[PDB]
Amino acid sequence: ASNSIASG
Amino acid sequence: GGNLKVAYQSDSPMKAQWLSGLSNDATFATMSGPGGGQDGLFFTDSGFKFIKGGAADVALDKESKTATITLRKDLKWSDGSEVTAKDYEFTYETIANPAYGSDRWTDSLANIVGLSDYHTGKAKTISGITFPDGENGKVIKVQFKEMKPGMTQSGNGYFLETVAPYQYLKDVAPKDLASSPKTTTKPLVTGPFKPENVVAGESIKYVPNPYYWGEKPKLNSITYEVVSTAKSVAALSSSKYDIINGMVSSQYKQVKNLKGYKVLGQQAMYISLMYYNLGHYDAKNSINVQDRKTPLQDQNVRQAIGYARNVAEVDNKFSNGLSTPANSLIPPIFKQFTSSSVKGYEKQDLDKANKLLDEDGWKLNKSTGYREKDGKELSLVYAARVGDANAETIAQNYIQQWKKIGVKVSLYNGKLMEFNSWVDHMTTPPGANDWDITDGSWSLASEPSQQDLFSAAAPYNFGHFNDSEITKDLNDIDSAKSENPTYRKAAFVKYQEDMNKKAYVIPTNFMLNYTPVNKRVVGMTLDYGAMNTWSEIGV
Repeated sequence: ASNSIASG
Repeated sequence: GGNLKVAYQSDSPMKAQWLSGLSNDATFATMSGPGGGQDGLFFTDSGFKFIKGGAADVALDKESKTATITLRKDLKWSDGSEVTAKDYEFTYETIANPAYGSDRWTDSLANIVGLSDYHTGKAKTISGITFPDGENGKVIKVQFKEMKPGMTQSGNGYFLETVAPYQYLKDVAPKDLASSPKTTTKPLVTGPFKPENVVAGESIKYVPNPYYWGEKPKLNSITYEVVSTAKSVAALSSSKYDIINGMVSSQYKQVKNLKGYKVLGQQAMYISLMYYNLGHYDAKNSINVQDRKTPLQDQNVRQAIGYARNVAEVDNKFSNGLSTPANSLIPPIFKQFTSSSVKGYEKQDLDKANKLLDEDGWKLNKSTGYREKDGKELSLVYAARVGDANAETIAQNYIQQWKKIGVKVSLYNGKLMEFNSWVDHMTTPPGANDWDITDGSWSLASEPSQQDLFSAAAPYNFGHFNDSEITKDLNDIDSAKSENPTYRKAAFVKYQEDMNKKAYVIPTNFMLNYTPVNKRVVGMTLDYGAMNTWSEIGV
């Protein structure tokens, strides 16, 4: 589980 | 069984990258789900606490200060080869050896013995990772400097949770690995489905992985595609997709209006925030350097620009009740660590903003309508991002609020920025000097520590602040003293208050997610703690 950049 | 059709809402092309360490975006991380979610190892309960029974188990020994990972005996890659101890260690190399191009270095990884010295090239191995039954065995021991209170929970960031297929990838040069077919169109995976075909930028066709150790899926296939924001509702009306993930809040009412769908929901493990560009990233020394010359160096300016936004008005107008103006960077899903005590920028205060600027010497020029300090005009570039049909309206709305406080703000290159381009701009060292304000959004790790967003060594600190108070806050949250939850709660409150006062970033929104599901589908869920969804779904 990790931090991910979201488009919205 | 059936043939399921799924989409993810995205206006940008898919960036297929099957190695967690080299993939930064939530779009592909989500699309990888049926293939194992970039080869995640551990199961959890609904509170994200590790349990036994997944692809691997983890045991903590707080006296020795170790994690011991045991891979299942029958855990295999989709070519039938064994997943081994070396595949787990190799994940660490994909992030720590700079030749692979990862943007996921962070001070959390410095807590593994030997890992810092491997990262700088002083050591040729990672001394703290060893193999009690050899490289081709199933057991890995990870030696820490100290235990951290979040280690019981997936997403803690202090030990990693995926494998990479070392024997498959070992003759691909590190610099070529991210663009190799072997990590993009033609990977090995460990999940219930394997990607039989991948169309770059567009789609994945999944079929069952016959080597999967676990519950075999009911479905014959899954197609997973991107679909634009402007085409999404029509795709549901025409039954082009059974499920669409990632849909924007502004479409929620339209989606609930549709016949033939169930609409699932969850608390989003999410934050959006406004960033200020305050420095650069030094790749040689893996450190953020807060040395950028800008009006945003003035604390009053940072705070004023936060107080001038009307986030509640925007959320009321457009979000269909799904977005709530954030008071801090820690979202409601982490209920133990939030406080109604904490006040942020969730209420517009134009009078306070103007006062702050007046007090700081940014005097209004009544001819132009903008403020100046010793002849410098208070003008900034806003790298606003492409979004839904309202994104231009919303960005111009903020520009209008900033004009009310005498700040001149203009879009980067006079337009909204495409998402993949924006990610490159944010992550590529040493960072860019040609933006001042931007908006970021995160699908957060399932443990509340934000070391992996803001620590001094992390390129994910997009504005490149480096502040002793913040660094001590971040460390205090994960310290040995924070093994008393009372102490950790107070550390989380202090961090939230200090980030709002320093105002290097401004919290924007918390959110609820929704997903429409065609009524023909059974077994789909948004419940946390569901570990076998892709094997349970059927038509």
